[PDB]
Amino acid sequence: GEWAYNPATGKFXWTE
Repeated sequence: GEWAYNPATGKFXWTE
């Protein structure tokens, strides 16, 4: 629950 970013897809998500 931190709002992480995945620079391989360009989308935000969690650490789940």
